[PDB]
Amino acid sequence: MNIFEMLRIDEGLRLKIYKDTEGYYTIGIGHLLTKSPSLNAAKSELDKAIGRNTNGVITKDEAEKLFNQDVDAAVRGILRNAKMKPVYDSLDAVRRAALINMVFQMGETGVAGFTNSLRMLQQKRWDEAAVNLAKSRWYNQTPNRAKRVITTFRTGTWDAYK
Ligand SMILES: [Cl-]
Ligand SMILES: [Cl-]
Repeated sequence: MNIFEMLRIDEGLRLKIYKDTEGYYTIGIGHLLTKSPSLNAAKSELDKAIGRNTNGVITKDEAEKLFNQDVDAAVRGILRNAKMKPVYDSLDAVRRAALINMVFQMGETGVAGFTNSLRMLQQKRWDEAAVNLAKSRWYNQTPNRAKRVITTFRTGTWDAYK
């Protein structure tokens, strides 16, 4: 297991535009196109992301290509974030992937406000962090996925995904 398989499991793969759990237009492996309620807007952002007139449908290769860029982007966002980098650098490899998953889902922003959980993680106080992470909108809206990520931080293993 790795970050890619892990996220492909959390996000799924869809080749036509769809709405995510928050009602936003998305495509591929969790690639958010826009927060706008406009489908046209969405179709426009997609064609710009892909570089062709897609008509709201992409191929598998294209989806995987967006996915790689998004993963790369998430990592780099972490490395550039002063609040997050030190946490990330402090973690083992399995736990790093859990932090990337959260950023990929919620953005640097979103995560960068789990201040308290982040300190706990940096301290390697796993059970405590796991409890603090659950006190969130994130957990309450997507509990199953949140639990998988939270178990990963708690244990440092991939058991939740096997
Ligand atoms: Cl893009
Ligand atoms: Cl979920």
